[PDB]
Amino acid sequence: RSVFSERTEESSAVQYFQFYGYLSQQQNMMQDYVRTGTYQRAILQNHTDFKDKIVLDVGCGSGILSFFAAQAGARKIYAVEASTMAQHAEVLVKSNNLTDRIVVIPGKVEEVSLPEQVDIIISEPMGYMLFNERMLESYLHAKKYLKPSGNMFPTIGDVHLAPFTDEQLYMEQFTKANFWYQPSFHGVDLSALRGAAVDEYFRQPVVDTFDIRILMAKSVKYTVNFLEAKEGDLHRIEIPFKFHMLHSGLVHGLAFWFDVAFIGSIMTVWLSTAPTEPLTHWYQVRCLFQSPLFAKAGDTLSGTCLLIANKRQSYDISIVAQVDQTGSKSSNLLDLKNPFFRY
Amino acid sequence: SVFSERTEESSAVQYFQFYGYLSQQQNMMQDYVRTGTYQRAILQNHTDFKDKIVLDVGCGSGILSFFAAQAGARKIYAVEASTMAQHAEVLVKSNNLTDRIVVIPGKVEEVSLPEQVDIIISEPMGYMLFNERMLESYLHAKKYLKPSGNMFPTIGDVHLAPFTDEQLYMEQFTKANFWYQPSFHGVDLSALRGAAVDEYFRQPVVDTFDIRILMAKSVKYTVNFLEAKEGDLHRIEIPFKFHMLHSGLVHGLAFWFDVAFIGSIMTVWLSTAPTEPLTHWYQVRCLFQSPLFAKAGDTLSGTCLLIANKRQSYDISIVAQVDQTGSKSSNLLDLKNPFFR
Amino acid sequence: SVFSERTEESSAVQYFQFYGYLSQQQNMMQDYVRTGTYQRAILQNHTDFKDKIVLDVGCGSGILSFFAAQAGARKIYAVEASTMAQHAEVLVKSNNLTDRIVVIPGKVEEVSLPEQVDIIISEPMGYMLFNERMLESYLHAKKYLKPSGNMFPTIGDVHLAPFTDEQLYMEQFTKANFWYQPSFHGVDLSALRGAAVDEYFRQPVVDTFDIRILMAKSVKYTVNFLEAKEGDLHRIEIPFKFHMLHSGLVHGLAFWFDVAFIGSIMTVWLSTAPTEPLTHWYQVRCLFQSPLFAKAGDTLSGTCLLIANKRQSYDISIVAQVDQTGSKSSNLLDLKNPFFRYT
Amino acid sequence: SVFSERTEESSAVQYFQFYGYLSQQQNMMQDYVRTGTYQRAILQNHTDFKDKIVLDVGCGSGILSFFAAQAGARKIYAVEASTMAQHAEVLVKSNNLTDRIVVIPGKVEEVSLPEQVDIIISEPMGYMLFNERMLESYLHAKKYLKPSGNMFPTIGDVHLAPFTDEQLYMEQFTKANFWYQPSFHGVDLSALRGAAVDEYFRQPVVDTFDIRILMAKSVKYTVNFLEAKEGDLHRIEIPFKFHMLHSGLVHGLAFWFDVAFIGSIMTVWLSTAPTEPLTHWYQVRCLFQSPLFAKAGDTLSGTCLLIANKRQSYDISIVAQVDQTGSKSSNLLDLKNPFFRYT
Ligand SMILES: COCn1cc(CN(CC[C@@H](N)C(=O)O)C[C@H]2O[C@@H](n3cnc4c(N)ncnc43)[C@H](O)[C@@H]2O)c(N)nc1=O
Ligand SMILES: COCn1cc(CN(CC[C@@H](N)C(=O)O)C[C@H]2O[C@@H](n3cnc4c(N)ncnc43)[C@H](O)[C@@H]2O)c(N)nc1=O
Ligand SMILES: Nc1ncnc2c1ncn2[C@@H]1O[C@H](CSCC[C@H]([NH3+])C(=O)O)[C@@H](O)[C@H]1O
Ligand SMILES: Nc1ncnc2c1ncn2[C@@H]1O[C@H](CSCC[C@H]([NH3+])C(=O)O)[C@@H](O)[C@H]1O
Repeated sequence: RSVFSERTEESSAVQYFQFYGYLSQQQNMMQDYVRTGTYQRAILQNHTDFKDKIVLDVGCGSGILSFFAAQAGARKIYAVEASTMAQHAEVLVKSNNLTDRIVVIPGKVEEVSLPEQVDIIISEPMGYMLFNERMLESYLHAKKYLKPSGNMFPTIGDVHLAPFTDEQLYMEQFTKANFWYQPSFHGVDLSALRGAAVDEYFRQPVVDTFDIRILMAKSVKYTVNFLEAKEGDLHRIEIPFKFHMLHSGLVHGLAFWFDVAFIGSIMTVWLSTAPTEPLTHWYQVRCLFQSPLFAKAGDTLSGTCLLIANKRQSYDISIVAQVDQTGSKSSNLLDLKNPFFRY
Repeated sequence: SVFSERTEESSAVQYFQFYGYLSQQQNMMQDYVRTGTYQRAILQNHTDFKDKIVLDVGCGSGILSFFAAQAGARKIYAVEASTMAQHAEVLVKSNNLTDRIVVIPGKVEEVSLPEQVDIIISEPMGYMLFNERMLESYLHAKKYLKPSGNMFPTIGDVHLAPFTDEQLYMEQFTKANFWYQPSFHGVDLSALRGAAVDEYFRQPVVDTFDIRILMAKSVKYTVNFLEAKEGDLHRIEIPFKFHMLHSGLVHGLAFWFDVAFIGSIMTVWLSTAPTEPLTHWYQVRCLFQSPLFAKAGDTLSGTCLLIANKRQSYDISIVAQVDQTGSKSSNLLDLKNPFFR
Repeated sequence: SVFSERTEESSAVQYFQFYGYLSQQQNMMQDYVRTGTYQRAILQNHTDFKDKIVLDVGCGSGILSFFAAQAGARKIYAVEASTMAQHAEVLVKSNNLTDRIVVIPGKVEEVSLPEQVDIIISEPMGYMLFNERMLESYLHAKKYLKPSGNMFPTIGDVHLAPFTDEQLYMEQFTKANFWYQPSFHGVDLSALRGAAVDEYFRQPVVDTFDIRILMAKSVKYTVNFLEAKEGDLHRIEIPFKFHMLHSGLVHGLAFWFDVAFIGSIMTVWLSTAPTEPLTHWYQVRCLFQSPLFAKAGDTLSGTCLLIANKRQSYDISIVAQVDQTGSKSSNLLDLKNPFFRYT
Repeated sequence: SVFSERTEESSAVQYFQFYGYLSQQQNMMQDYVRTGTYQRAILQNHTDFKDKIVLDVGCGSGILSFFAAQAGARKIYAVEASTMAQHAEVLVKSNNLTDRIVVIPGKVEEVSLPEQVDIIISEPMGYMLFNERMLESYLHAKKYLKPSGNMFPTIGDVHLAPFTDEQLYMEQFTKANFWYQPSFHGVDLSALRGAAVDEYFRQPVVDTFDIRILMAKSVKYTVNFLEAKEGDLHRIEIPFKFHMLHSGLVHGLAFWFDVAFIGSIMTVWLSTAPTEPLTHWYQVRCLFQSPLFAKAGDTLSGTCLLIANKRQSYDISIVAQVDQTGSKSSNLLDLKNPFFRYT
């Protein structure tokens, strides 16, 4: 089998590539000006990294990044795409008179064969919390086509996590779960399922944005170097943390966001999804605790955020956190595949 | 005596100690709606007092007896069980009414009066009207009432109505979920979560609210003090059938009460409804542990059962259902330990 | 099984995961019209349930089976294919009804019932009535129905009506014209504008509307669940002849549906019509690619052909013409991927 | 028993009913300073608990016994007189510590413990430290303490200090002057004005205040729980001689208290001082009937005599004089019925 199939449930792959086969979704990604513009800036301002070079675009979709590479003077670009969007990319390559420079290769990057090794790999494989969709693994897998001296755009990825307080959000989810608390819904006693319901709602990472004032400690950083990492490194991601609490209050969970860096020869360009930066279509992600932890300012909040890759192109998240001064511990399970889009 | 038989000593001690404080008397006296309405009911029905023999059940500072004196009563027996009776006597003397107000120290169930009275005055209303169980003392005092004599107040109406207030609900649920946490300073409290919910939701909420939270016109339960007997208040069964005017979550039942002084010249009402100026009685709300969903036009039916206990209060049982769907709620409350919000 | 042959693995997995969530069951349960009307239909026809054998096809949380129990059913077989079946089992135990409700995990096409039933209950309706193809499971279950048996619901009416909505129509070109720009970050996107238009118009629109946009009395197509077979729903041909009540441009066809519970005591209706309180089904509108002009009194005639596909949905083919002018329009829609427009 | 001999039954009923409420236990438990400092004192002195026999006097919810268990205690006898004992028993079971914690329902003066203990833990402090008279139970429990055994807390300090607060003083007369009107609804109430003043001044005021109202360093009275007998708390005579730091009118005495946990590893202090974060004990102020003028450098001397009564509280007798001027004032207060002024 291919590396993709061996790690991916068929149902998930079918659904996944059907999602990206729609022009409306491509439009949605393209209209994220921060993203699209920052990519174009990272590529054009490092034009020497592309000038007369061989390029691989992993998961090119409509092909916009391959066009940026073409603008930067790349002589040959292999644009790999597994969804049917590949046909639409071909249309744009012809209508933009770039048939001699951009070559669409339909299929999964783990299964196609490229005619030659490339000087640089470009891609946008970041999902929610950076790791959702497991496309970073495809990105890393594609390094089998990278020359020894090769480069990756983006080059590194930073995941930031920080504790937050937000009673409204907490109560908003708790209210949804308490439906299953009723002893007589149309005469039916549902309460025996309330535990299972709370679990289910709190299993949902919350995707949306927020005021930075809800953050109770400076973030902890976890970095993935795309030039150095291997695929298998992402099957199990262990992020330890030790927060020094800047404010007193209830910690309702952990907030996540990510930065990527295009480390080019001319300059390094950053693409950030932090809540201190303009909103992107990645927003930010929050994992709620079923029971918040009370912490005093100056306390230490320690524990681990554990990501286990599953066959549905996503991760099982286990977060365990503890207030060191009191031993108050919280353990939580989340399913990154199924988030709650709150925005 | 009837009083001691139905009352635990500990409760009685705490109860009469409470009313022995001048500050509390000041509190009741500075409720202007209450005091003014009482004075109005007595003075505008002055003929019901003119040259009459009066009994004041639980006179406290004696203010109602002074109102009776202002209206021309010939002799007023002011019975008071707390030490406040001493202070009432001081005021009787300093107001030169020794010939018209006679203070009787002791419980109305135990003291001896020299004669029968033409009219009984008292202010025995508690939270939900019935808290403190003083209405029974008031009814008990009718053994001193001449056959056609009168009662001030004459009747009392308890009003019930369903309400929606998720803020209140979640405010209490938040308090109970403290006992939900699996690691408080490392200790798992969750096994007590149920007991915590029960305790918190047993508490009637005393406070006021905007009338728009009411989802149906109130149902009325009436006690006629002229006809009622003491024993009638031992077990109070209030059936209700609400016709829902609004759709939404019913979080519980709101209670308040009116009393009427049905005098010969006019009927004067004293009201604690949320549509009227606030009194020191406020209003009382009983929460359901789980709210009931109802659409407008539905009927909410059930029973409110009040059982008198030896702690001078009531055990409250509320059973309610949305008839159209069978959605049912049952709740037990302890009027003894309310939440003053 | 009959189910597996008519359903792609990929679609079935996503489908039963969807219904495995308590929140989704809750969403259906909190539709008061839906749930209350089912309860009302069952309880007010208690003679159809008193001491009877009942089958609940796709019981979900088990709510309809509890309604059957409230009506006095002797035995209810509650069949459920998703993982919700266990939660249903929990509720049966905690409601002390284990001696009357038997939860059978699995597809109704694959499980075996120990005996024949007197009545079948189910809520198999999707958008436009037919979406999700669960009506076929409902009909398939009649192999367990006594010759005497009844179906709750008994019949289903799909209503079609022509509408005018200039804003909805123009919205499609407004969204698609994103691609009609010669230099999006230096890329000429215009060659995909046509494909983007096609994509938007293939989407049935889910939401509600003011009834004044309807330009003719609806045409009705009826399925009698007592008489129909599974195969009858593989190819559904709905001819129509609308007599225009208003003059104007016809932008497409609006769809909604009613079902009726024809019991021994009374008939109870559940309607999702735009004249009734909103339900979670809303209404569905299929646009014409080219609007048709009609004067009041003119006739709009044609056909709506629904062809079942293995993605548990239908390919919708609509052809319409104004008989007085001969001016014609078409459209092909994919009911599996509707556009949820409601806000 | 010793308890009944010193306690009126009505008061005892009221007292244990109060602590039978989960809300009251929660009130004490959510005091982070109190609870955190107990936990800290116990855990940081783990050698005082490891494999030891512990007695928890008035365990309430059992929170301190769990701390003793966290510190490695071999066996903990948790004695509790109210109905909270059953709830503590539940938590012991649900926290799997039935082999380490034994809940004993009943009064510590009445129950039978099987063996002597190495250390006694308790939180028996009331307002002004001594209110509720539970410290005597704590000391009484030493009949179960091995010689050389320890007490947590080990000592208790009550602090007294003179204060100025013109607002607080005038307030008593503002409230009592309600009665000083010749026609309240036609009634001359003035004859009760003196009695009203007396009543207000007998009430110790419970609430907090700005430390700038304090006019001299506090005088400290220390009870060593390892050395003291219960009978030592029946008549507590606190002489004082304040060296005035500020000039002005002294309106009364402010009270607060500290306890110290003197362990083998370290001493941990729990303070309810007005210089520390607020606790549920707040502080207590007792007024003089007549304020005393004092110049900075003067000495204010006298006595605070606390006399235990059968209502689980004290009659407070304060006599004070400005030594340089001979100006004298006194007050007699009823600690059982304090005025909760805090807002
Ligand atoms: C929705 O929110 C934004 N977003 C975007 C992306 C990236 N996108 C699209 C980017 C691309 N269209 C462009 O324009 O750069 C993924 C694209 O890559 C394709 N793809 C994925 N795994 C593949 C594989 N093994 N082999 C070949 N192609 C593969 C897939 O079909 C898409 O066309 C993401 N990872 N998470 C997100 O949340
Ligand atoms: C929370 O709100 C306050 N509140 C106030 C009152 C009224 N007050 C004073 C009434 C009168 N002094 C006036 O001034 O109106 C009651 C007075 O009645 C006395 N009393 C009670 N049972 C007695 C008995 N068997 N024998 C003799 N005296 C008895 C008791 O000692 C008080 O002094 C009330 N009934 N319900 C309330 O809720
Ligand atoms: N062929 C099938 N066999 C068994 N269950 C099915 C089948 N097709 C759909 N279902 C289930 O049928 C349910 C339809 S949703 C209706 C749920 C529930 N009866 C209620 O009235 O609230 C979903 O829970 C599906 O998982
Ligand atoms: N003589 C006594 N014997 C047993 N328990 C008592 C006695 N006097 C008071 N108590 C209880 O002691 C507790 C004091 S409150 C402290 C509770 C708990 N140890 C904590 O630290 O949170 C209350 O639960 C009282 O009921």
